[PDB]
Amino acid sequence: SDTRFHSFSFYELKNVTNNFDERPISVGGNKMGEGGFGVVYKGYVNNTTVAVKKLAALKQQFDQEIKVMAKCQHENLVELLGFSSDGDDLCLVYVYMPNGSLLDRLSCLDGTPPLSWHMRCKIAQGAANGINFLHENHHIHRDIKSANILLDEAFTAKISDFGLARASETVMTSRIVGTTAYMAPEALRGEITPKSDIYSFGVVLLEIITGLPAVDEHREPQLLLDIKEEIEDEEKTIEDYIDKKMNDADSTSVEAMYSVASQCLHEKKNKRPDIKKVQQLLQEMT
Ligand SMILES: Cc1cc(-n2ccc(C(=O)Nc3cc4cn(CCC(C)(C)O)nc4cc3C(C)(C)O)n2)ccn1
Repeated sequence: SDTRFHSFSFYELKNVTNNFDERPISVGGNKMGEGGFGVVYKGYVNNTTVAVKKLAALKQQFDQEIKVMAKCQHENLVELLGFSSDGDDLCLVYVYMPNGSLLDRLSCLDGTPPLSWHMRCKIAQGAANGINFLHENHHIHRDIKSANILLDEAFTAKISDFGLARASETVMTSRIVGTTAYMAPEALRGEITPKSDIYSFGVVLLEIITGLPAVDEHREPQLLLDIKEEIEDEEKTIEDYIDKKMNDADSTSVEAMYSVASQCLHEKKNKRPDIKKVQQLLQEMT
């Protein structure tokens, strides 16, 4: 049923994932990808396709995701269905995302067609609506990135992986977490603020425009957020960076998304727009 969280037995989860088959799902196995603290497997429970995150050799990431995802339910957030604690290895069960991650769709992994500019604008809007819900409910995601934006059967953006998420009732931490290529200057120093999630969203918007990953060792610049400087110093234009795997992009809406991305990427946290302004600006763009 869709009305309750289901506690599953480890043996049911080991069975529906073909004994946690680590061969890619594209080869006949069950591995869909891997988060920070586990591997995500495709499963079949109640005739339904599900996603199973096996936190193998943790606990803190199990009880966090259960706590955060019991409070946060929105159409632009990934839905948790249940969990497993009995047998050896902790497991988290989710509603399966038929189109995988934004990262995989932007890189056309496994033969998928490139996302149109139209689809890209709707995904940006959906992802911002999910972030707004989290911020309205005093949650800081701390790992906003294209791998953590999932796509359902209608390409509706769903923020996922709330293992590093933080509450509130500004703050500093000794244990710095996140993805360096997406992290704000203050988040790298240890500050905990929702303004850091806005910075990270700015990198995601650049990935949507360009189709380029946030970091690439064989690229100049290595870090995607550095293209903001090349465009500001008139060495390059946004036009030079627009993903060539699209046929429907128009300069005006691309420049309007770039302006939002540029504002999000301000080095001074207080000069960045809040999520409500990001939503407003992405709505005016279409
Ligand atoms: C880490 C984490 C994940 C999650 N969560 C929750 C749901 C899902 C989910 O369903 N995820 C994926 C589905 C995929 C489908 N496909 C097939 C695509 C096709 C046929 C078009 O090629 N590929 C995929 C890849 C992924 C991955 C694993 C990458 O997100 N993940 C939650 C909490 N934390």
